[PDB]
Amino acid sequence: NGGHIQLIIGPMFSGKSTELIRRVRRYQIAQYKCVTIKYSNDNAALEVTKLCDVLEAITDFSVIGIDAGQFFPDIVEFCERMANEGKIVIVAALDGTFQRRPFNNILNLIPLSEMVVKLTAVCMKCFKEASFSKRLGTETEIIGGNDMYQSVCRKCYID
Amino acid sequence: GHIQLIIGPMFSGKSTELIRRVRRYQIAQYKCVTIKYAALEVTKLCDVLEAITDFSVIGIDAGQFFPDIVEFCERMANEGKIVIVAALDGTFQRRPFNNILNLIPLSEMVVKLTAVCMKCFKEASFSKRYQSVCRKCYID
Amino acid sequence: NGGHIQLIIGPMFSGKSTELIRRVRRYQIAQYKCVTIKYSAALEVTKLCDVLEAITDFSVIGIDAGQFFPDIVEFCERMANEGKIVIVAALDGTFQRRPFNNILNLIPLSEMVVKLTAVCMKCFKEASFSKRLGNDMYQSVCRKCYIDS
Amino acid sequence: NGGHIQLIIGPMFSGKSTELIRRVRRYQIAQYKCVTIKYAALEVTKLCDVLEAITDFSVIGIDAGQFFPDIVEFCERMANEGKIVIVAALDGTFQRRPFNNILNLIPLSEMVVKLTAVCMKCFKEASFSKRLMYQSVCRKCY
Ligand SMILES: Cc1cn([C@H]2C[C@H](O)[C@@H](COP(=O)(O)OP(=O)(O)OP(=O)(O)O)O2)c(=O)[nH]c1=O
Ligand SMILES: [Zn+2]
Ligand SMILES: [Zn+2]
Ligand SMILES: [Zn+2]
Ligand SMILES: [Zn+2]
Repeated sequence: NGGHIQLIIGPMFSGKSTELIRRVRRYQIAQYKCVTIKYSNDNAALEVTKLCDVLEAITDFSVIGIDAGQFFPDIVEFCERMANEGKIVIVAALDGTFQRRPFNNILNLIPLSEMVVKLTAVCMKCFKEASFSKRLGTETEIIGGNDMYQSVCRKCYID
Repeated sequence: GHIQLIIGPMFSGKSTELIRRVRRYQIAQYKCVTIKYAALEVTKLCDVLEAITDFSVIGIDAGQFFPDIVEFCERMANEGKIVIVAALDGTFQRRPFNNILNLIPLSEMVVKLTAVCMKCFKEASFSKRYQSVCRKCYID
Repeated sequence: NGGHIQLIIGPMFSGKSTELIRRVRRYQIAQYKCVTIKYSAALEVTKLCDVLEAITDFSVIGIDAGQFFPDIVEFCERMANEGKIVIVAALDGTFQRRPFNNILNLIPLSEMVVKLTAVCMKCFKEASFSKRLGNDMYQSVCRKCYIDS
Repeated sequence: NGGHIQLIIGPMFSGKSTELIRRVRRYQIAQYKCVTIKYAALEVTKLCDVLEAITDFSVIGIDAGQFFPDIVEFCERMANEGKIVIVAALDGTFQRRPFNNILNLIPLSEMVVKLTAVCMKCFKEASFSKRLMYQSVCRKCY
């Protein structure tokens, strides 16, 4: 009785969500019962805030794709339960916040995942490989596109 | 410039990976353009030399259909342009193609993606006339 | 600053150390100043903050079994901020599949992260976890074989 | 008829051989009967002669496979006998010209990966090989 967990991290603008739908479409086109979840009020996928709300619903599905997984506090127990019930869990999440500090409870999922990959963005200042996200406003994050965030490399993140 | 090459059987996601790699540059204020058999529909790649002269990022989908794929991609990468190609590596008989192999010794990055077998639900790496299958299901 | 951090994780018997010396030999064969560190040819230390002064003249730093070094985090960042390339091969999870928090705190700071797989020693499929019973007391297993034992 | 083929290409000094023995060590440490071939390990020039010998092995690793003329027939025949075949070969010559049958093996391979070296001129990403000894270079330096 075994599933697995695929983990996709990376900075903003690196394409995590698109890679998520590629892996999901791989199974869905092979007649898998696929469902996708994303975090509501972000800016065919379900929009929820707590994963404990959909624990009962997706019992009949074999493929679970989750976008913006760092926002779900119960992401780890959820993925472990589904992976132990024979379901394939694919997660696209941020590894670090704007302060390059760990995001919520998303790292505790790596000792439980079968595959972990980090994608790269393009730096919007020195047009090199970006691996960090940097907010442009004055708050201390807040969700947004590129108007307030930019994907940068190591040298451009510190001034 | 350089050449990124993405191969794999049908239903493996080559086109989606193509647009991901292209969108990475496009979001960084690159002048990006895409070609299929911003968007272009052509039959011969030697015909589009004039159009994309002002572009730095070139994406090509279903590159095996272009007979001059090998000369075109190099004759674009040697002018500082980034070329990202999503193409099939093998025909229905898992036989070599006319002139898509000759592009790999010139590419800087080459990756082969996998599909899901539509018969035995395992890893798929071949195409059969359509269904994507593995080795056991291809020669059952 | 000018450097970066490459992170190689995976269970035991997945080949992390071999991949480490491959990535280093790529730079070393290009006349880079490389140095390698291991836990107590490569230096053998217990605290990484002792060799901060020593390896100042090196551009490539490879570390094996990074989970054992408590100061792994503040080390790699400092080295990466001095223009140095830092390559780490460490375990992601213990035998209880619990995090090596010192290692996990390095991922939001790393430029590259990859997880390698081993081969299951019970049902011979892909393995991503380590279990206790040297090799005669550890085994690389998959999810199904980790719980059913 | 239930095996597969893993393919490793790249220029010189990219680490293809080290990756080869890493992938083989993965299986060998899991009590697989592994054997390695170069131009327990055998050293031969034609692969079609050792078909009978390695019948009891499930994992076959080949290095510098471009030098074996019968690499394709061998890898297909061996993969169709439940054996895992891992090949590490050069993708391009010193003239950036295609290889004899290494490419004709890609439509038959289950996994294909290309590794990169470090440029020995501008210390950037290298993907090509050049002659003087030998050096791994990028596009601009070639
Ligand atoms: C950097 C950062 C972002 N956010 C927010 C902003 C983002 O919209 C959201 C998650 O962003 P993502 O959806 O991961 O970024 P993206 O979808 O635009 O990039 P891609 O699809 O290519 O992977 O989280 C925070 O809440 N805190 C932070 O520190
Ligand atoms: Zn930058
Ligand atoms: Zn099949
Ligand atoms: Zn097992
Ligand atoms: Zn160079």
